[PDB]
Amino acid sequence: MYHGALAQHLDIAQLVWYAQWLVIWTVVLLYLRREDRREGYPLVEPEDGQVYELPYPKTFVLPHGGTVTVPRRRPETRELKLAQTDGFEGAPLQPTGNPLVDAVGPASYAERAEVVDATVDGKAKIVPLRVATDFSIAEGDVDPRGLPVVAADGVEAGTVTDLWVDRSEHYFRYLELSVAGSARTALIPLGFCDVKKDKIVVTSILSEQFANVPRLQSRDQITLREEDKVSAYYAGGLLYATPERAESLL
Amino acid sequence: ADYQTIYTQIQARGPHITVSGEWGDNDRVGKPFYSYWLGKIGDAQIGPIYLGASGIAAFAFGSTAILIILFNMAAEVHFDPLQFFRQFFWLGLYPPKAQYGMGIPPLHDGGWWLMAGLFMTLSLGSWWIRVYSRARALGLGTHIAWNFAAAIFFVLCIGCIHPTLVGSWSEGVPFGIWPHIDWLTAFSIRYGNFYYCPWHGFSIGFAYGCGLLFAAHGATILAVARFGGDREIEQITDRGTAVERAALFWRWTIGFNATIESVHRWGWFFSLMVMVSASVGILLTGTFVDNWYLWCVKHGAAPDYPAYLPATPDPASLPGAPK
Amino acid sequence: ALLSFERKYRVRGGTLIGGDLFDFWVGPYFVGFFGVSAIFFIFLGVSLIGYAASQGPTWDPFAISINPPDLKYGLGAAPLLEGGFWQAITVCALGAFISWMLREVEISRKLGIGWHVPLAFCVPIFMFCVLQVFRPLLLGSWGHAFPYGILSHLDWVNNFGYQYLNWHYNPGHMSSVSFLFVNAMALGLHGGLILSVANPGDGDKVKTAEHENQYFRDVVGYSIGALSIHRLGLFLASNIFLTGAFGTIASGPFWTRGWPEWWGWWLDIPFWS
Amino acid sequence: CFEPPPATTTQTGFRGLSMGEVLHPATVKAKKERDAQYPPALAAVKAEGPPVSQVYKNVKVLGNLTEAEFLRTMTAITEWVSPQEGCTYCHDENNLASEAKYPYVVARRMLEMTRAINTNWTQHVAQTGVTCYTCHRGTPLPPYVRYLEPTLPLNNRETPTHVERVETRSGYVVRLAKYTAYSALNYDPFTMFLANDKRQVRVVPQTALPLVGVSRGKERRPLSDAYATFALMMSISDSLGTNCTFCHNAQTFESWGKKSTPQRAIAWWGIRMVRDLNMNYLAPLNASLPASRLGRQGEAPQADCRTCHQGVTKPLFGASRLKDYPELGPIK
Ligand code: BCB
Ligand code: BCB
Ligand code: BCB
Ligand SMILES: C/C=C1/c2cc3[nH]c4c(c3C)C(=O)[C@H](C(=O)OC)c4c3nc(cc4[nH]c(cc(n2)[C@@H]1C)c(C(C)=O)c4C)[C@@H](C)[C@@H]3CCC(=O)OC/C=C(/C)CCC[C@H](C)CCC[C@H](C)CCCC(C)C
Ligand SMILES: C/C=C1/c2cc3[nH]c4c(c3C)C(=O)[C@H](C(=O)OC)c4c3nc(cc4[nH]c(cc(n2)[C@@H]1C)c(C(C)=O)c4C)[C@@H](C)[C@@H]3CCC(=O)OC/C=C(\C)CCC[C@H](C)CCC[C@H](C)CCCC(C)C
Ligand SMILES: CC(C)=CCC/C(C)=C/CC/C(C)=C\CC/C(C)=C/CC/C(C)=C/CC/C(C)=C/CC/C(C)=C/CC/C(C)=C/CC/C(C)=C/CC1=C(C)C(=O)c2ccccc2C1=O
Ligand code: HEC
Ligand code: HEC
Ligand code: HEC
Ligand code: HEC
Ligand SMILES: CC(C)=CCC/C(C)=C/C=C/C(C)=C/C=C/C(C)=C/C=C\C=C(C)\C=C\C=C(/C)CC/C=C(/C)CCCC(C)C
Ligand SMILES: COC1=C(OC)C(=O)C(CC=C(C)C)=C(C)C1=O
Ligand SMILES: CCCCCCCCCCCC[N+](C)(C)[O-]
Ligand SMILES: [Fe+2]
Repeated sequence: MYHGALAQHLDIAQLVWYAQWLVIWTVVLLYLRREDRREGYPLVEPEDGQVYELPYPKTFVLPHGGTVTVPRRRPETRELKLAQTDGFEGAPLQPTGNPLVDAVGPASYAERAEVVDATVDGKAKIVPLRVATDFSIAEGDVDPRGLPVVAADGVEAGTVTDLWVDRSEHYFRYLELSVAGSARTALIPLGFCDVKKDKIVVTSILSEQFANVPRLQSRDQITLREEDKVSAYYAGGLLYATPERAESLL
Repeated sequence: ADYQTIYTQIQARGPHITVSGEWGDNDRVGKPFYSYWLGKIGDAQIGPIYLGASGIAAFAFGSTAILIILFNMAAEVHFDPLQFFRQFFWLGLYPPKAQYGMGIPPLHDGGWWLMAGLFMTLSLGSWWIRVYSRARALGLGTHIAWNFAAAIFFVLCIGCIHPTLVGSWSEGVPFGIWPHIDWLTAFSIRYGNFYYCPWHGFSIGFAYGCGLLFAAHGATILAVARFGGDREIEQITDRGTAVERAALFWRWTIGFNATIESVHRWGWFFSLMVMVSASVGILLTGTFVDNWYLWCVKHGAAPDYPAYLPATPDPASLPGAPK
Repeated sequence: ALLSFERKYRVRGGTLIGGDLFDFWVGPYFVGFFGVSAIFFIFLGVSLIGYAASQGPTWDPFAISINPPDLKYGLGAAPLLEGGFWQAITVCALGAFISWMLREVEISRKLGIGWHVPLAFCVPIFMFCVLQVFRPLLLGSWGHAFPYGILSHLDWVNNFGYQYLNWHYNPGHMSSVSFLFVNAMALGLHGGLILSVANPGDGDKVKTAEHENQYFRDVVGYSIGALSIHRLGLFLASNIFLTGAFGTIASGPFWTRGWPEWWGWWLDIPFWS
Repeated sequence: CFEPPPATTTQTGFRGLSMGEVLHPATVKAKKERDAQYPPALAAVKAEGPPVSQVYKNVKVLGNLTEAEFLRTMTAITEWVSPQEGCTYCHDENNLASEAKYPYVVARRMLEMTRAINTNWTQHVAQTGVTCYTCHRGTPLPPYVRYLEPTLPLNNRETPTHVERVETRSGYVVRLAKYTAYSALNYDPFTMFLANDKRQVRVVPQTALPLVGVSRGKERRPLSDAYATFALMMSISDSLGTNCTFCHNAQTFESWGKKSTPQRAIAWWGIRMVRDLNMNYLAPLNASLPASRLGRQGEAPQADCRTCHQGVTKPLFGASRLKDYPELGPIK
C-alpha cells in the first residue's frame, strides 16, 4: 500500500495532471484569448460566433477626466485611397494617389484622440525646449540645434531648430526642423534620425518630401493623433519614398 | 534602423519628478543623482530610495540570515580568512544530515540552518509587504505583489513545506553557491529523475515561454518605437498605429494576436506559472510520488530504447551474488 | 475577415523576393515567397516525422522518438531507419525556421516597422544550430545531435549533462541559467507593472508614466524606464542562448573533464593552494 | 583551462542518447606511457627439481614451484614492489628465510591477496587479473591509497602543500572536494562506502508511489544518503577517468537491464572486491607496519578504485601478466 493511490489504479498525481491542463486551457482560451479581442473586433464583413469570442467591456477611468470603454465598435469611415490589384479575397490593395499624403499602407495613422498628451499634473507632455526651458541636452551629447538635416537623396532639407521633450519620462521624442524654402517648420521622430556631430541624416524620405510632413495645430504642442500622423509619414517613406522601395530587395 | 532602440542618442535632463503616495513621502531618503552611461540604455536617475518600516525589517532579518550563514561558512574553513575567500563557492550551511524527523535538530547538525531558514523567510515576507503596499500607496493594482507571492511560496516549498510533508528536515536546500546546486541533483536522483516529473515540464515550459515572450514582446515594442509603442499605458487607453502595426505583425505571422494590454497579461501569467507549476510538482514529490520516472512508466509515457551494449542484469539479484 | 483597423495596412510590397507573385494573404496569414517555402518545409518535415514514427515501436506521443545515426557514421548520410529520417527532418526544420524568419522580415517591411522580431528570432535558431550542427561538426558526427521526441530529447539532455559529471558547474550554463531566471522575473515585473497601472481597480483612475517609474524608484532605488525595459527584456532573454551557446559548444570540443574540475583554475592558484 | 580539439568520443548507449566516453587524446597518450612502464614478463624458466616446500626453510605460500620458477617470481616481485631497493628490501642479504624485516611478513599477506583477487574476484578482474605492479607501480608504497579521512595530494608521490596536509584544519573542504571530482559534496565516499560494508549504495525508490510505512518522518533515509551516493559516483567516475554514461543511462540511474552497460555490473563486483580487500587484508596490516605508515587513527592505508585504475577505465589499459606468472592466480 502506497501514499497517493486512489481506487482502480488512479493516483493523486494523475488527477492533478488533468486538473493542470484544465486550469491552463481555461486561462488561455476562456480568459487571455478573449482579452486579446478588446481591440479591432468584431471583424469587418449578428452571428453566434462573435458574441462568444469577446469579453464584457471593461471601462478605463482616465486620469485627466473621462472614460474609455473596450471593446467598443469603432468604424473606420475615413476615406482610403486604395484600389485592388486583383479579384480574390486575399489580394493586396495599393495606393491610387500619393500614399504618404493620403495616409495608406505603412504610412497610415490611427484615429487617436484629437487630444494633447498630459503630464501627471496637466502641463502638455510633449513640448519643445523653448517651452520646457528647465530641461537641457545632457552633459556631453550632440546639440542638434543648428545642424543641417540631410534627406535620403543626400540633399540638405532644413535646419534643426528645436528638440521636443517628453516631460513625464525625460526623453527626447522629436526634432523640429525648418523645411528649406517652404516657410514652415516640421517635426521628425528621433527614431528616424541618425544624429551625427555635424548633421542629422534621415533616410525615411527624400528632401523635397519634407514639404508635406503633416503640420501641427498649435505650434508649441502636439496631439496624440498628430503624433501618429507625423510618425506615420516618415514610416511611409521606407516603402514609398521611391518607386523602387516597394519592389523586392533581392 | 532606429538607433534609438539601440541606445539613446541625445539624453535629456530636467527636474526630478515625484509622485506623491498616500503615505511615507517622508521616508524617501537620498540625493537623486544621475549617470551619463546608465543614460545611454536606461534612465540616468538613481535614487532616491524609499525606506519604510517593512523595508528596514527585511534588511534586519535578511542580514541576520546572511550572518548566520556566512559565519557557519567561516567556521567551515576554521576561520582562516584567506581560505574562506578561496573556497567560497564550496562552502555551505547544511540542513540536518541525520534523521531527526520534524524535531528541532542540534545546532551542530542543521540547527543553524533552520535558524537562517527562518530569518530568510521573515526577510522575504517583510519585503513582500513593502512590494505590496508601495502599489497601494501609489494607487496601483497589486499584480506585482501577487506574482511575487508565487515566488516566495515556491521557496517555502523547497525550503520547509516539502520537508514537513515528508516529515524530515534533511530534505531542505543548503545555503551556499555550489552546495545549493548540489541539492538539485541529490533531489532529482532521490525522486527518480525530475525530467520525468510533469510539473518540472510545466515549469520549464513556462520559463522558456517567458524567454520566448519577453524576447518577442520586447522586440515588438522596439520595432514600433518610431510610433511611440513604448508609451504603453496610453496605447492601452487610446490604441494607436504603434500597437496596430504590432498586432498586425503577429496576426499576419502566426494567425492571431493580442492587444498591447493583453500581452502583459500573457507575460504576467507565464511568469506566475513557472512558480505555481514548480510548487505543484514539489508538493507532490515525496508525498504522492516516489520515482517520477517509474510513474511515467506506470502510465506508459516513458520511452524505451533497444540495447546497444548488451543489456545488464542487476547482479545483486543473481543466484550466488553476495551482500 | 479583417480586423476593424486592418484594411488600410494591407498594401502590396515589402517582400524580399518574388514581388507581387506571392504577395497576398490567406486568412489572417501573409504568404510571400518565404511563406511558400516555409509551408513546403513544414509539410516534408511533418511527413518524414509521421512516416518514420510509423516504423517506430509506439504511437504514444510521449514515447515516439526519432534518433540520429550512431557515432560510427560520422558526418556522412545514414540509412533511413538508422538515423536517415532524423537527418532529413533536421534539414527540414532548418529550412522551415529560416523561411519563417525571412517571412517575418517581409511582414515587418510591409508594416514599415523594425526588423527586431525576425532578428531576435535568430537567437533561438542559432542555438538550435549549435546543438544539431556546429557541435556535431566539431566532434565529427551527426550522432551527437539530440533525438526528436517529446520525452526522449530530455533523455539526451540528461545524459549529455552527466557526461560531464555535473553540468551545473559549467560556467556557460551558470550564465545561461541566470539569464533564464532573471528574464522570467523581469517579464513578471514588467507585465505586472503595466497591468498594475491600467488596472488599479475599484474604478480608481488609470495612472501615469510618472507612476510607473515612481513605483520602482521607491521599491529598489532605480527605475529603468518604459522603452528601456523593453530593450533590457530582449537583451536578458536573448542571452539565455547567446551565453549558453558557449557552455554547449565547449563541452567536448574544448573540454573533456567534469565541469566541477574546471574550477581548478580558481581553486588551484598556487598562491592559496 | 580549455583543452584543444579534437576529442575522442565513444558510444555506450543507443544512438541519440548522448551516452559515451569523451577523452582528450593528449591525456590518454600520457597515461598510456605512464602505464607502459609495466616491465615485460621475465623469460620462462622450465619446471625442474623438487617443490621448494622442502628445499627452502620458510616458504608458506609459493611452495609448489621449482627453485627455477620460485626465483623468477622473486625477480618479478622485485621489479614490481622495490626495483630501487633490490631484494634486501624484505630479506636479510645472508638470512633469506628470515622474517626479520617487516616487508617480509606483509609481502606474504599481499601474496595471498593477489592470489585471492585473481581466483575469487574473476567477476571483476577476469582474464587480466592483478599483480603487485597494478598497485605498487615500482614503489613499496603504492601511489594511491586512502586513510580514514580524506588526504592530498591523491598521488602521495608528490609533496603536500601546507593546506593539503591533513593537520591543516582549514584545508578540509578542499581535500574532500578533490576526492569527489571537485564537487562540493560534503561526504567522504571512501570511509562511507569503501572501507567496510556498513552502508548501502542504492537510494532511489523502486516503485512509482511512496511505499507506506517507510515514507514518513523518522522512518525515512535522510536526503543526505542521496548526496553521499552521488559523491561515491563522482569519485568512482574520476577514479576510472570516465563519466556516468560509461555505466548508466541517466534516464534511470536505478534501473539495470537495458539501462545499464555491462561495465556497470563489473563495477558492482568491484565495490564488493574492494570491501573484501580492505576489511580482510589491508586493514588488519595495521598491527604489522611501522606506526609511521599508519594514519591519524592507526589505520593501515587501504584501497579505492583509483589504487588500481589510476585514472584509466581498465587498469594499465588492460595489460596483463596472468599467464606469465600463474602462481598469482587463479589457484587451480
Ligand atoms: C539543450 C536543452 C534542450 C531542451 C530541454 C528541455 C527541457 C528540460 C524541457 C523541454 C520541454 C519542452 N521542449 Mg525541449 N525542445 C522543443 C520542444 C519542447 C516541448 C515539447 C516542451 C515545452 C517547450 C516550451 O514550452 O517552450 C516554450 C514555448 C512555448 C510555450 C510555445 C509553444 C511551443 C510548443 C509547446 C512546442 C511544440 C512541440 C511539439 C510537440 C513538437 C513539434 C511538433 C512537430 C510535429 C512539428 C523543441 C521544438 C526544441 C527544438 C526545436 O530544439 C527543443 C530543444 C531543446 N529542449 C534543447 C535540446 N525541453 C519541457 C518538457 O516538458 O518536454 C517534454 C521540459 O521540461
Ligand atoms: C539533475 C537535477 C535537475 C533539476 C532539478 C530541479 C529541481 C529539484 C527543481 C527544479 C525546478 C525547476 N527547473 Mg530543473 N530544470 C530546468 C528548469 C527548471 C525551473 C523552470 C524550475 C523552477 C526552479 C526555479 O525557477 O528557481 C529559481 C527561482 C527561485 C529559486 C525563486 C526565488 C525567488 C525568491 C522569492 C527571491 C529571494 C532572493 C533573496 C533576495 C535572497 C536573499 C536571501 C538571504 C537573506 C539569505 C531546465 C530548463 C532544465 C534543463 C534544461 O535541463 C532543468 C533540469 C534539471 N532540474 C535537472 C533534471 N529543477 C523546480 C521545479 O519546478 O520542480 C518541479 C525544482 O524544485
Ligand atoms: C543532468 C543534465 C542537466 C542539464 C543539461 C543541459 C545541457 C546539455 C544544456 C543545457 C542548456 C541549458 N539549460 Mg540545463 N538547466 C537549466 C537551464 C538551461 C537552459 C537555460 C539552457 C539552454 C536551454 C536550451 O538549450 O534551449 C534550446 C532550445 C531551442 C534551440 C529552441 C529552438 C527554437 C526553434 C528555432 C523553434 C521551435 C520550432 C517549433 C518546432 C515550432 C512548433 C510548431 C507549433 C508550436 C505551432 C536549469 C534552470 C536547470 C536547473 C534549474 O537545474 C538546468 C539543469 C540541467 N541542465 C541539468 C544539470 N542543460 C543548454 C546550454 O546552454 O548549456 C550551457 C545545453 O546545451
Ligand atoms: C518567474 C518569476 C520569478 C520571480 C518573481 C519575482 N521576484 C521578485 C519579485 C517578483 C514579482 C518581486 O516583486 C521582488 C522585487 O523586489 O522585484 C524588484 C522580487 C525579488 N527577487 C529577488 C531575487 C530573485 N528572484 C528570483 C527568482 C524569481 N523571482 C522567479 C524567476 C531569484 C532566483 C531564481 O535566483 C532571485 C535571486 C530580489 C531582487 C527581490 C526580493 C527582495 C528581497 O526579498 O530581499 C530580502 C531582504 C534582504 C535584506 C536581502 C538583501 C541583503 C543585501 C546583501 C544587503 C545586506 C548588506 C548591507 C547593505 C551591509 C550593511 C553594512 C552596515 C554594517 C554599515
Ligand atoms: C532566447 C530567445 C528565444 C525565443 C524567441 C523567439 N521564438 C520565436 C520567436 C522569437 C522572437 C519568433 O518570432 C517565432 C514566433 O513566431 O513566435 C510566436 C518563434 C517561435 N518559437 C517557437 C518555439 C520555441 N521557442 C523556444 C525558445 C525561444 N524562443 C528562446 C527562449 C522554444 C524552446 C523549447 O525553448 C520553443 C519550443 C515557435 C512557437 C515559433 C517558431 C515558428 C516556426 O518555426 O514555424 C515553422 C516551423 C514549424 C511551424 C514547425 C517545424 C516543422 C519541422 C519541419 C519539423 C519539426 C522538427 C523538430 C526539430 C522536432 C522537435 C522535437 C521536440 C520534441 C524536441
Ligand atoms: C500535412 C501538413 C501538416 C502540412 C501542412 C502545413 C500547414 C499547417 C499549412 C497550412 C496551409 C495554409 C493555411 C496556407 C499557408 C499560409 C501560411 C504561410 C501560414 C502558415 C500557417 C502556420 C504554419 C501557422 C502556424 C503558426 C504558429 C507557428 C503559431 C504558434 C503560436 C505560438 C505557440 C507562439 C507562442 C507565442 C505566444 C504565447 C503568444 C501569445 C500572445 C501573443 C499573440 C503575442 C504576440 C504579441 C506580442 C508578443 C506583443 O508584444 C504585442 C504587442 C502589442 C500588440 C500585439 C502584440 C502581440 O500580438
Ligand atoms: C616482496 C618483498 C620481497 C622481495 C622484493 C624479494 N623477496 Fe624473496 N621472499 C619474500 C617473501 C614474502 C617470501 C616468502 C615466500 C612465501 O612465503 O611463499 C620470500 C621468500 C624467498 C626465498 C625463500 C626463503 C627460504 O629459504 O625459505 C628466497 C630464496 C627468496 N625469496 C629469494 C629472493 C630473491 C632472489 C629476490 C630478488 C630476485 C627476492 N627474494 C626478492 C619477500 C621478497
Ligand atoms: C589491491 C592493491 C595492491 C596489490 C595488488 C598489492 N598491494 Fe602491496 N600494498 C597495498 C597497500 C594498500 C598496502 C598498505 C600501504 C603500505 O604499507 O604501503 C601495501 C603494502 C605493501 C608492502 C609494505 C609497503 C611499506 O613499505 O609499508 C609491501 C612490501 C607490499 N605491499 C608488497 C606487495 C606484493 C609482493 C604484492 C604482490 C603479491 C602486492 N603488494 C600487491 C596495495 C596492494
Ligand atoms: C564505473 C561504473 C559507474 C559509473 C562511472 C557511475 N556509476 Fe552510478 N552506479 C554504479 C553501480 C555498480 C551502482 C550500484 C552500486 C551498488 O548497488 O552497490 C551505481 C549506483 C548509482 C546510483 C544509485 C541508484 C539506485 O539504484 O538507488 C545512482 C543515483 C548513481 N549510481 C548515479 C551515478 C552518477 C551521478 C554518476 C556520475 C557522477 C555515476 N552514477 C557513475 C556504477 C557506476
Ligand atoms: C584490485 C585492483 C582493482 C581495484 C581495487 C578496482 N579495480 Fe576495476 N578493474 C581491475 C582489473 C584488473 C580490471 C580488468 C580489466 C579487464 O577486464 O580488462 C578492472 C576492470 C574494471 C571495469 C571494467 C572496465 C571495462 O572497460 O570493461 C570497471 C567498470 C571497473 N573495473 C570499475 C571499478 C570500480 C568502480 C572500482 C572501485 C569499486 C574498481 N574497479 C576497483 C582492477 C581493479
Ligand atoms: C520552527 C522554526 C524554527 C522552523 C521553521 C522555519 C522555516 C520557515 C524554515 C524554512 C526555511 C527555508 C525556506 C529555507 C530555504 C533556503 C533556500 C531555498 C536556500 C537557497 C539558496 C541559497 C543560497 C544560494 C545562498 C547562498 C548564500 C551565500 C553565498 C552567502 C550569503 C550572501 C549573499 C550575498 C546572498 C546571495 C544573494 C544572491 C542575489 C546572490
Ligand atoms: C514598465 O516599465 C518598467 C520600468 O520603468 C518604468 C522599470 O523601472 C522596471 C524595473 C527596473 C528594474 C531595474 C528592475 C520594470 C520591470 C518596468 O517594466
Ligand atoms: C507547456 C506550457 C503551456 C503553454 C501554453 C502555450 C500557449 C499557446 C496558446 C496558443 C493559442 C492558439 N489559439 C489561436 C487557439 O488561441
Ligand atoms: Fe511592454
